[PDB]
Order: sequence, then structure tokens, then C-alpha cells
Amino acid sequence: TKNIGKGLTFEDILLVPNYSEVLPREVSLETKLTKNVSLKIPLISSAMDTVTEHLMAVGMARLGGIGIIHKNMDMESQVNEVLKVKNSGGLRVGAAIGVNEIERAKLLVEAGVDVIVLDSAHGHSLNIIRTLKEIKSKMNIDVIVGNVVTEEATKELIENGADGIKVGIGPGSICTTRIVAGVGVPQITAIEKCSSVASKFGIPIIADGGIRYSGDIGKALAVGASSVMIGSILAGTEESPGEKELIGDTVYKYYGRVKYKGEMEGVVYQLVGGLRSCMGYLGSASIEELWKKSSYVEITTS
Amino acid sequence: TKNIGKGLTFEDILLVPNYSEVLPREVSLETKLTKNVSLKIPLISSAMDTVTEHLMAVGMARLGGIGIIHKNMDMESQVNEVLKVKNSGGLRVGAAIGVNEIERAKLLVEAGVDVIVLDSAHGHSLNIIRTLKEIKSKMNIDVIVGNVVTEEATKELIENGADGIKVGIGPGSICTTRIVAGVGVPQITAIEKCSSVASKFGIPIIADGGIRYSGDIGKALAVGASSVMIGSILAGTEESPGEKELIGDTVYKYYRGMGSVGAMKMVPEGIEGRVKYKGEMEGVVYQLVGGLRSCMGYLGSASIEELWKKSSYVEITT
Amino acid sequence: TKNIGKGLTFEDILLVPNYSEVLPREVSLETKLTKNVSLKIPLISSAMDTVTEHLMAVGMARLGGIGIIHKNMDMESQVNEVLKVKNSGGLRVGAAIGVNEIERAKLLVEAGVDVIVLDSAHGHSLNIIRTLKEIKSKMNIDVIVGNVVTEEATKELIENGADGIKVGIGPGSICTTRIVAGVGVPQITAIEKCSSVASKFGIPIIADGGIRYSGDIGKALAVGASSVMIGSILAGTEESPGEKELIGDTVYKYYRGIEGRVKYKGEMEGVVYQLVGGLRSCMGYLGSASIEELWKKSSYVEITTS
Amino acid sequence: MGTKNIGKGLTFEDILLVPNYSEVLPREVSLETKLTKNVSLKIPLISSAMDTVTEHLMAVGMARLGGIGIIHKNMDMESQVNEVLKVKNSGGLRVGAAIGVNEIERAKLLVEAGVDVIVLDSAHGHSLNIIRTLKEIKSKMNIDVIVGNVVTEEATKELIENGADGIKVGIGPGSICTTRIVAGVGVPQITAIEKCSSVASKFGIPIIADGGIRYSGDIGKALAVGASSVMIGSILAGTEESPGEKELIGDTVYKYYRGMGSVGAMKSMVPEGIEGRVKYKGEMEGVVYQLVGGLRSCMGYLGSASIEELWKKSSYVEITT
Ligand SMILES: O=C(Cn1c(-c2nccs2)nc2ccccc21)Nc1ccc(Br)cc1
Ligand SMILES: O=C(Cn1c(-c2nccs2)nc2ccccc21)Nc1ccc(Br)cc1
Ligand SMILES: O=c1[nH]cnc2c1ncn2[C@@H]1O[C@H](COP(=O)(O)O)[C@@H](O)[C@H]1O
Ligand SMILES: O=c1[nH]cnc2c1ncn2[C@@H]1O[C@H](COP(=O)(O)O)[C@@H](O)[C@H]1O
Ligand SMILES: O=c1[nH]cnc2c1ncn2[C@@H]1O[C@H](COP(=O)(O)O)[C@@H](O)[C@H]1O
Ligand SMILES: O=c1[nH]cnc2c1ncn2[C@@H]1O[C@H](COP(=O)(O)O)[C@@H](O)[C@H]1O
Repeated sequence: TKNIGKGLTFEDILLVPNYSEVLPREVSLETKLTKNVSLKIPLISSAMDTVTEHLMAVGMARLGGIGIIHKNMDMESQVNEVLKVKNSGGLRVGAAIGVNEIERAKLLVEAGVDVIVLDSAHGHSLNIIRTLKEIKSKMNIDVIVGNVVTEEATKELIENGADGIKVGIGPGSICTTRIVAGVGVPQITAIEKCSSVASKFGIPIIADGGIRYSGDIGKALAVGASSVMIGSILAGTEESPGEKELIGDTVYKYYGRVKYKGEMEGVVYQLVGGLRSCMGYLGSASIEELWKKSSYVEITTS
Repeated sequence: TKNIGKGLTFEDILLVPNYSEVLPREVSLETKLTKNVSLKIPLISSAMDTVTEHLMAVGMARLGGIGIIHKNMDMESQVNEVLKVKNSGGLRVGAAIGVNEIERAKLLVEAGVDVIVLDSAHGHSLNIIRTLKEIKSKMNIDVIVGNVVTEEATKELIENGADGIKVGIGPGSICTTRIVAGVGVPQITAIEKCSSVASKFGIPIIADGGIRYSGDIGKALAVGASSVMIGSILAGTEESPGEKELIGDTVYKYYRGMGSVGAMKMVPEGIEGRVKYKGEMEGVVYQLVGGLRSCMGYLGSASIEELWKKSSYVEITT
Repeated sequence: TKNIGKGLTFEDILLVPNYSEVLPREVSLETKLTKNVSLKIPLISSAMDTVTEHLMAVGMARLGGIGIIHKNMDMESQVNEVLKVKNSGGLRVGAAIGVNEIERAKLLVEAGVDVIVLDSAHGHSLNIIRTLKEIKSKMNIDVIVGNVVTEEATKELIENGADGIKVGIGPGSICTTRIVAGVGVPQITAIEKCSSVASKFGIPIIADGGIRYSGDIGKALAVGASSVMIGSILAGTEESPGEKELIGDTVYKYYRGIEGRVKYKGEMEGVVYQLVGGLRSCMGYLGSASIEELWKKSSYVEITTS
Repeated sequence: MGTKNIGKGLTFEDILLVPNYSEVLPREVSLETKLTKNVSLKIPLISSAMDTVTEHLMAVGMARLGGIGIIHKNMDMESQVNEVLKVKNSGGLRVGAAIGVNEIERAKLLVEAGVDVIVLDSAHGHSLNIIRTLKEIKSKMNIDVIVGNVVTEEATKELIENGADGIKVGIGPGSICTTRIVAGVGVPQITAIEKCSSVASKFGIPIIADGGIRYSGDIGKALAVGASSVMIGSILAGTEESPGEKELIGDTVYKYYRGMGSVGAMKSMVPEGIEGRVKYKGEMEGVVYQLVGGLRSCMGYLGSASIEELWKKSSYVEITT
């Protein structure tokens, strides 16, 4: 049968409470971004022109996470954005590249970047793998490759030198892939499939897209991810790369338009709190402890 | 797999009628709150600062149920509220306590409380059990423990001296636990799993949160619960705490979760808002009780014990 | 657990087309209302304060169906309503009674009523069964008994003398039993359950409530029912009880303890024509020349929420 | 729990295509497909046989882009012939024509006009009248015959045996369709294509997925699951090449769109179609390129260089609403 089964998304499930000995404040949110880079919190700001530039990356790094500077600009600009983050405190920083963009990656590495995010709409392709091999042979850096949803995809990327795999075809807030192409796999299932491969190799999984609430972070992690990438939640915050605008009562941020969210610190604080509480309910002091102990129930939309 | 099954809530379910010889009026609503405390009607008012204080507890007790005084006040104030209910006839009351609140527990027991509700967002925890053991070893008192959703939780609480188990993580109009933490089990499935353990030991199940209509009470009880704890339905009534406010045409009263920003003044796990004034709570409780009697008429059950014996339900689509 | 399965409503299913030799215009719609009262179309108007009196029962009867006069009136008044129909061309007519209403039934049978409809919210009662038995012992008439949703309930009523079984607890457009009592069985599942008993004894099933479109009639009949009782579909019509009024260039009349207002639906014939037409089309798709063929040939697919 | 329940029916919105390893860019994808046993197309798109989507201008544009148009039968015989001939005058272009039950005179004239496919169109294709018409045509005329509409294995098997060169699937879908409401009849489209393809692929008879296409993604879903081509009406209604009149209401330009079994369409049985205005979609060529791009993107995700590759490699997941 062509039907491989029932795909489950964030809103379809709820995590089941376990016996607990840990207070939410006692929980350790420390995780691995790649096999050689680690973070204090499992949050990553998306590589979109509407979410992560130098300001956003500085904020994320100071709060224990990491920003990925988007590639939608010239090489010199992206290297500059990376330098600005490194200048103010010597923080953790990442940057995205497309296919065949070897020189871009090279200059980003020399700028001091900690991770290169090899992004594409369909990560399980020839050209993505060729770029991966080419990067690994020409420069010394940890590479995150995406996006994928299947077992074979995850296996082939790890074998070709991937230091982390990014999961997500479909869930993005500004979606078109599900409608234009009719292609995708729901996030919970997508993480589950990819985790069964990656954890045998000890390779971290980044859950990318579809996060609406702090609860979704807990589900994505509990299901097998090591970190979570967020876009829309951070889009519209003061630190996002836009300018403020006024329409009636409400303040907006143009580039494209989304509602102003205020300081990012308040937004990140709530996400962290929600995750701490989640891991409290499930009696897990660490994310690795969460993987071993977590379970969920299917829920009707209602 | 991590998928343990499909969870069902109140709205996903409909009770199947049985052969009936009992009119709604003939129905006995007698039930057990704890191992040693009994109720005339299986209704409890939630331990919340917008639902239950002394007026609510008197109203509940006179109608055959029980009010449980919230813990969002000082010990001296909570004792006084218990003493004010005991001031008018032989009325039964409960009182809520948090983790490691042994002094509050001692004072309420000595204030002549009938039950103590050891209340937690996550009832299956080390802190709860140790607080349970303390009170059970040192005080003569029935203790309801919550909140839980698993069979492992209920068994462990019962073995450590729980006289009643309160079930509910996720349901409740003001609850946002499942949004902010992604945690919960739908209420019917929750009761079902917990009831399978609790009935073996003869320990009553309190179904807490998620009741929107009188038909939900019947569903909770039919599936294995002994009583139902309600908050939102009694929130707007005259007997609930907080003053009344008229905005426009209709009068409003404030309803607030305990894990809400206002109530805490920990990540917020409850919403806050105004709800319409609902008149006297006895008019409200009458409707709920009537619906339960009607429900048990359909299933042909003269008692809740009988209800448990001949209950069945169907799943429904959206 | 206590989960007896998944309950399907009209909106949950679609009928699968079969090989067809019959055009919609050629199919027969003749059915049995009771054990020994038959209709030319499988439509019945609800016994409600707001849908069926003498005018409605006449219109229904002249179209091949039948009207059940509601009980919410004097025995004298209800007998008179039956009288106005019978003398309007020997038309078939039914009348509703409640529990213990033996005398009302007696006078209605004398008035020459064709069917008595023993109405209860819960037909599987001691009081319903003894009312049925007391009617049969004292008078000679076909009795439809309802409402029920289970196979055990259907059997007991048939054993006690029920000539028709009315099915429907929960699905009625104006019903709140699902909300007040939390009780019910979705209409398709309910008809399926009761048919597995009643078809063996040759006792017709009346599908009652939930019919919102003509396509629902087909589903109800296809799944085992002999006829459908329809309420809100016929509520705003000219022939229904109530007066016309204008509220902002729109004509209205009431539908039901107050229970909201409905728009004027015009002449009842046009409404019935569409319903009958839709059912003919359905039976074309399923290649069924008769309702008996429909039962033998029917299959349906479950449909997702979207 | 049955007993007349045969399973859960899946529609376009119920499933998602699972990506595979890809070596193919969207630009390098072959969209060439089989229309009937003997006729083939360069893009797998057909314009519906409706009096509000396809006449000569629509058919010309469709063929000019690698697809085909089916001239609707809601006109007299000589009018339909003239439409077929008007397509023939603007280059050696392929064109189809719709036909109703027992309309043999119509079929002979349409074949004379140089029609490439006869579409024996019916609401219920699995009937005794349709099979009789199929047998009469295939014995009396040299022409490829697409027969619809059907949803079952038995239906498609019987039509193939009686000389159907193509099977058209779809009872239930269609933006303007109310068969589900009026009759309570239908099968969700994914399930319908699956059931019919399982038979038709054994005989190499192309399946036409008819109705229910709202987005370019649906085309991929229909093809991936077993269809050879996709018939569309809704998304072509209101284009510059559609036979309707252009009309300004407020700030937006509108054109009319109606089902063939609607009240207005039957004027010039009970209605099984709704009618309404649709926003002017502009040039048709532009609308098709978006569909083709999304289709290419889809096959790029599944790493399929041709539709034959797509059938062999495609798989999907069920999703909740
Ligand atoms: O305690 C809380 C939140 N919370 C609540 C509730 N939240 C849900 C239901 S009642 N009521 C409160 C009153 C005062 C301050 C916080 C409060 N969350 C939490 C506790 C342990 C664990 Br493990 C995980 C999470
Ligand atoms: O023929 C019709 C209605 N109808 C339709 C369609 N309705 C649905 C899909 S195409 N297109 C028409 C064009 C002209 C006049 C009526 C038309 N229904 C029907 C026919 C046989 C059988 Br068995 C069952 C039902
Ligand atoms: O336009 C798009 N097309 C496809 N994927 C996108 C697009 N925009 C954002 N995404 C993905 O969605 C993620 C952000 O998801 P969000 O947090 O739901 O907004 C990004 O990291 C991208 O991987
Ligand atoms: O703020 C909170 N967050 C989550 N649950 C709460 C909160 N406050 C009260 N509850 C629970 O929700 C129940 C009330 O539910 P309701 O009657 O359906 O509105 C109470 O009995 C509490 O157990
Ligand atoms: O007040 C009510 N409660 C429950 N059922 C009702 C009530 N009123 C009418 N009904 C039933 O519902 C049917 C009408 O449903 P409708 O066709 O969906 O409008 C009638 O035939 C009655 O048997
Ligand atoms: O009036 C009708 N009732 C039901 N289906 C129709 C009617 N008219 C056209 N159709 C079908 O609907 C298809 C168009 O589907 P659409 O592109 O989704 O709007 C056509 O190819 C016809 O097969």
C-alpha cells in the first residue's frame, strides 16, 4: 500500500505525565546542537530575513540559544552580520547557505561561525549531498543539513558527514509546500522517523517549523529532537530584522507584515518556562532522560 | 512505540440508553467522597478563589454536596472560613493544601474539617507523596489527593494512604496546561484508567475539571467516577466570592484560574476573564442534578453503583 | 472498556454507487409504514406542535406520505384534526400519544386513525411496554413505538406487539438530549442496530430526526429504515401550524419552552418534490428499483471531518 | 464496525505525499502522459466539458500548452462540430468532445469533424445505457472513447471490457457538485482513483481524475496515486479563454461558473449543481504555468522524472484536519 500510515502533528498529541522527582527549576535544558556544538537551551531562531539577523543572534546567544543568520543577502553582508555577533562578547553564532555556495560557507567559517546550516526545501537530493561532501573536504566546521522527513534521508546525510539533521517539510507558518506541491510529513511523525536513525549514531535532530506554543517544544523534544527551531514566534519581536509601523491601535513590523511582539526576552522566557514545566510533568531532569521516559496520547481536534 | 492509545474527552462520547424501570425522580444520587465520607449528591465546588469560600461551601453542603475552601489565603483566614461553615448546623467542608503544608493541614483538621485535599498540578510527585505520608501518619483525617491521570499514579497514592483520588490534568475551561506544556490526558480516558485501579481498593474517584454541561456529569460518573468537581459553572453565581459588575446590559462576575497571572500575584498555566452572572447557585445545581437524574433514567440506573455496572458509550465524530 | 464502537451520523458517510439498469424516474418509492399500513412515498411529518396539524397531514397524504398529528392539545381537538383529514378524501392519518394515554388512543382509533404513534424520549421503559400492551388488549390498531437506538430495545417492543419501530434519540435538529443528559446514538448506527432485529420480523423502521437534506433520506433508507420522519425541513411551510409575520422584509414562523424562529419556506409541495427527487436520484446511483433492493444493494464509505 | 461500511474514504486534503531521494530538478521533469490507448499529451491537464469552462478558445489554449480541451454538449450538434472545427483551423491541435447517453448521431458528426477523443459523459457511468452506447460506438466508428464517471473496481472493469479507451473517475468531487448533499452519493477522490487504477493499470487504460482540484498540489496527489491525467473546471472558470461574459461588480471583475446539472444550465431531474460568479482569473496561460510548476515541484520532491516513475515510487501519509 502507498498509505504508510497516519501522520501526527503537534496539535494531534498530548504528553502523558510520569512519576516526578524534579522541580521545573531543577530541570537541565542543556542540549547538543551538533555533535561538537552544544547549547544551554534547545532554542534556535530561524534563518529567515524576517527573524534572524545580528540583533536576534546576540539575543539568542545571551539567553543560551543560537541564531542562524539568513542567506538572503550578499556574502559580505552575511559575514558582517556574523562578525557583529562575534564582536559583542564572542558568542555562539550560525549561518545558512544554499546549494553550491562553497565560498559563502568558507568566508563564514573564517569569520568565526560555529555552525553552517545547509538549507534546502528538499534535503534528500544529489546536489545537497555534493555540497555537503565539498564543504567537509574544503573547510573544518560542523554542518547541519535539511530539510528531511524520512529514514533513508537521515541515514544518507549522516554517512556523508552531517553533524546535525534538520527535520521539516510542511509545517512552516508561511506554508506553500503543502498546498503548491502537496508534499509533506507531519512533524511528530517526521521527528519519530528521523530519530530512529540519528540516535543510533548520536547525531542531534533539529525540529524545524510548526511550533505555535511552548507546549510544541516539549512534544518535539520528547519525540526525539535535540533542539527546536522557531520563526514566527520570534518574528515581530524588537530584535527581529524589521521596522515598526502603525495601523490603528496596533503596531506592526514591515520588511510582509506581522504584529509587534515586544522584547524577545519575554517571549523566550515563556517558552523556557513552558518546557521546564513540561519536563516537570514527565519527571525528566534532562532531555536525554525525556527521550527514555516520554509517552503521548492521540487527541481529537474537538 | 511512544503512542499509548487514543484519548477520549467528554465531547467525543455519548452514553447508550438501557432498559429502564426508574423515573428520574426515583434515582438515588448517594455517593462516596472519600473512604469514610458520604455525599447526598455527587457534586463538589472547585478549590479556587473565584469559586469556593464560606458561602459556596454552605450552599453546597445544604444541597447534599461539599465545598472545598481554596488555599490562596493565609492559614488563619482559611481556618475562619471553615469555622464559619461549621457555625451554621452540621455542614460538611473540605479544605485544600499545597505541598509540605503540614501546619495548614494541622490547623484545618483542628478547625474540624471533614476532608483535606492535597492539591497539585502534577499529583504523581515525590513532594506530594511525602506530604501524604506525613498527614496520614500524624493526623486522623480523610485525604483526597490529586491531580492524576495514570493508573501508576493512583496505585502509588492509594498505597501511601489516599482516601480519594482526584483525576484531571488538562481539562477545565481556564486550563492551559496542554497549550503551555503540551501535557494532558483527555478526561474520559483519564477516569477510565484511574478507575480500573481505584475500584479494586474501594477508593472513590473525583473527576475534576472539564464539565460544561449537566450531561458531562453523567458521563464522568458512568465511566467510573464517584463525584465531580466543578468550577466554571458555579463561578458566576451569587454565592461565589468576588463582587458583581454591570457592563452594558448584563452583569458580569470574575472567573480566574489558580495558575493564572492574577492568582499568582512559575509559568502561567491558566487564563483569566469575566463570566456572566448566573443567579443563585441552587437554581444552577437544580438543573445539573435534573440532567443527571434524566441521564440515569435513560441508562435505567437507580444508583451510581448501578450506573457503573450497566454503562456503555459510543464514540462520535466532531 | 465501555466503548461499544464508533457511532456514525449522516454527515459521516456517503453511499457508494452500484451498477444500474434503472433511471431515477422509474424507481418505486412504495414502502410499509407499519406491519400492515403502507405508503407510496417514505416520508412522514413529525408529531410536533410546530409542524403537523390537519393541513400538513392532508398535504403529506396527497403526496403519498403521511402526517402524524401532535398530542399537544385536547383529546377532542386532536380527534377533530384526524376528522378533518379523513373526510378530505379518505386520507391516511396518524396521531401521537404519550405514556398511559390509553383513552386518547381509544378515541383516536374511533375517529378512524390509521396509526397510533406511542411517543417517548426513551421507548425502552416499563411504562411504554405496558402502555403498548394495554392498547393492544383494548383496541385494534397498528402502533408505532419509539424512540429507541438499541437492538435489545427493538426486540422487546416487537415481542410486546409493536407494529412499527421509531428510531432516534439525539439527532433531532431541535433536540438537546445530547447536552442535558449526555445520552444518544448517532442516527446511521442507530438504524443499523435496530434493523438487524426488525428486518427479521418484517417490522418497518422509522428513521426520526436529523434529516437536513434529501441525501440523508437515502442514507437512512439504505441503511435499513423503511421511512423517515422529518421535522425542521417542513417547519416554515405554508401548511404547517403558526402565523406568518414580517421581520425586515423576510417572512417568518416559529419552530420548536421557547426554541427559536425559522424562515418561511413556501409551499410544502415544492419542498417534498425536491426531497422525493433527490431520493430517486440516489436510488438511481445505487441501481435500486425499490427500497427492498436498496437494502440488499447498499454500501457506504466513511468520510473524514474535512 | 460494518456492516455496509467498506472502509474509510480519503480525499485530497486527507493525505500528503512523502518525499523520496531526488536527482531530478523540477525543470528536468517529463510530464508526457497517455490520454487514451492511442492518444497522448505533453501535460496531464484536461479542461472540463462544461458550458462555462470549455469551448473553442479554451480547447485551443489547452492544446497549445500540451493538454486538451473537451467541448461541452450543452449546445446543438452543428454548434459542437463548429467548435471542433475552429480548433482544427488554428493548427493541427488535439481536441475532445463530450457526449450523452444514446447520442449516436452526435458521435458520428463529431468524428467527422476530426475529434481526437469522444467523452461518453454521465453522472453515473456504470449504467446499462452507457455500456450500450459504448458498444455501439466501438462497432460503428473508428474513435477512442473516454467513459465516465465511475468510482468502483467493478465499474471500471466492465467499461474496459466493453472497449473503453479511457476511464474517467469522479462522483462526489467538484467545487460546484452537490451530489453528496442531494443524493448522499459519492466516493472521496483519492480512494476513488486508487480503486479504479488497481484495475485499469492491469489493462494499461489511462485513468482521468475528474473534479476536486483546488490547488496544484492536488494534481500531484491524483497522478501519484494512479491517474494519468487530471480534468479541471473550477480553476479554469473565469479565465480570459472561458466562454462566459466579462462583468464588473464593485472593484472586482467577475465571470459566471455553473455545474451542468444546475438550474440555469438545465434551462438552456432535481439539480445536482450550484451556480455563482467567480473572480476574473486573467490569462489562462498564466494559470496553467502555476499548476505545471507545482506539479514539477511535486515530482521533484518524489524524485520522479516521469509519471511512470511517479506511480512506481510514490507513497503518502494520512493527516488530520
Ligand atoms: O504549579 C503549577 C502552576 N500552578 C497552578 C496549576 N497549574 C495547573 C493546574 S493548577 N496553580 C498554581 C498556583 C500558584 C502558583 C502556580 C500554580 N504548575 C506545575 C507544577 C508542578 C509541575 Br511538576 C508542573 C507544573
Ligand atoms: O443527470 C444528472 C444531473 N445532471 C448532471 C450531473 N449531475 C451530477 C454529475 S453530472 N449533469 C447534467 C447535465 C444536464 C442535465 C442533468 C445533469 N444526475 C443523475 C443522472 C443519472 C443518475 Br443514475 C443519477 C443522477
Ligand atoms: O517560505 C517558506 N517555504 C518553505 N519553508 C519555509 C518557508 N518559510 C519558512 N520555512 C520553514 O519554516 C521554518 C520556520 O517555521 P515557523 O516557526 O512555523 O515560522 C523555517 O526555519 C523554514 O525551515
Ligand atoms: O490555572 C489553572 N491551570 C490549569 N488548571 C486549573 C487552574 N486553576 C484551576 N484548575 C483546575 O480546573 C478545574 C476547574 O475546571 P472547570 O470547572 O471546567 O472550569 C479546577 O478544579 C482545577 O483543578
Ligand atoms: O424537544 C425535543 N427533544 C428531543 N427530541 C425532539 C424534541 N422535539 C422534537 N423531537 C424529535 O425530533 C424530530 C424532529 O427532528 P428534525 O427533523 O431534525 O427537526 C421529531 O420527529 C421528534 O421526534
Ligand atoms: O452540475 C454538476 N453536478 C455535479 N458534478 C458536476 C456538475 N457539472 C460538472 N460536474 C463535474 O465537475 C467537474 C469539475 O470539477 P471542479 O474543477 O472541481 O469544479 C467536471 O469535470 C464534471 O465532471
